[PDB]
Amino acid sequence: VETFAFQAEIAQLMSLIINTFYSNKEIFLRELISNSSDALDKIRYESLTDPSKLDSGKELHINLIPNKQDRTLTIVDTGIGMTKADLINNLGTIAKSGTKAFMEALQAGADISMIGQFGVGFYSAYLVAEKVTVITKHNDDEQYAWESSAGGSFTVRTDTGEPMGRGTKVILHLKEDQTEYLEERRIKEIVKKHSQFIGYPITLFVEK
Ligand SMILES: O=C(c1cc(-c2nnc3ccc(Br)cn23)c(O)cc1O)N1CCc2ccccc2C1
Repeated sequence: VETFAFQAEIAQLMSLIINTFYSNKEIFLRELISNSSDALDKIRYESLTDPSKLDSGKELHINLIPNKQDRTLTIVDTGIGMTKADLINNLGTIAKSGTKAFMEALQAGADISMIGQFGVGFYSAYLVAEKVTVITKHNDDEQYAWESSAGGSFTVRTDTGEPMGRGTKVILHLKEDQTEYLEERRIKEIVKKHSQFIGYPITLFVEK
């Protein structure tokens, strides 16, 4: 297990998200679905010139999996997945300018729901989650687990859990007062409201 510090500005954004009183928390789900859709776009495009890139799984989709017992909400996609370099460096590097600009906008009166317009919507997960675990597998690399409970650091390790094939699974370990996002009706409401124009099937797994 390796431990890394977030980029300074990303650590600052995460602290703001965690400590600002903000009731409209449901935006996190829209942002995570949008990121999954982008990842799916990437593998779909690559497969147009090289169909063998889908040998790790032909189905392109997003699954939403609430678990009341574990108090987790998992967002699974079969997109392109992330390499180790993506996890440690690249996603942080792409997000730097958007992060800086978003924090400036927040100081100039913008609201947290605009986070997606700056390309850093992933961090809105911390509106509802005390910890986030991300399992990922890219065709060109091993399966990895990324994890952060904020506080300025994240970890990356090789994952020896169940093989994913290809894609990314975001596991939100929800705060005690945020269990509404494990309810079927609530999840459906949010998806219908925010994510009606996504070009891949979104399936809610109903709890037994
Ligand atoms: O595989 C993915 C992907 C990434 C994120 C995601 N978005 N922001 C972050 C921040 C940290 C972590 Br861990 C995951 N993040 C996500 O929510 C879902 C995903 O399917 N991607 C997402 C973006 C991307 C960009 C370039 C190349 C590959 C990929 C692959």
